[PDB]
Amino acid sequence: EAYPPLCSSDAAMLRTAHAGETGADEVHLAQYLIRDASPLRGCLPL
Amino acid sequence: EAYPPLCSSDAAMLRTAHAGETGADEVHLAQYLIRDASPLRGCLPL
Amino acid sequence: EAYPPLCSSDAAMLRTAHAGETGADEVHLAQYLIRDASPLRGCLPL
Repeated sequence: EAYPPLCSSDAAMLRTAHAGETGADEVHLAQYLIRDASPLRGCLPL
Repeated sequence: EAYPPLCSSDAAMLRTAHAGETGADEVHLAQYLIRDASPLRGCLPL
Repeated sequence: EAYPPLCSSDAAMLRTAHAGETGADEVHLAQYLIRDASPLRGCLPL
């Protein structure tokens, strides 16, 4: 058994363009990204 | 260990006229700033 | 008697689970879109 993990090249593609607290982002125009299937997701919040 | 606060590279991007916070994420492109990871975020009523 | 299907050429707006707000549009912009009349929608954990 295996699951697709989360692959990222920079924090920009996951933190979008805003000004405030922490958040989440997905693929906008070029940087494809999918939700992480690993159970270790809530640990160490951003 | 030390607690690094948030730096203000520019005096015009820290207006925070929209009740301090507007969005729910960070910058995307040109902004020289360091995220304040210290839990002591309360330093005088701004 | 049958039921209308649910498919679209642009699957990038449905494959990703936003887990929140979504586009409340009754018709697509240019791609084909048929409303699903199935009693159960969004089966299996996306």
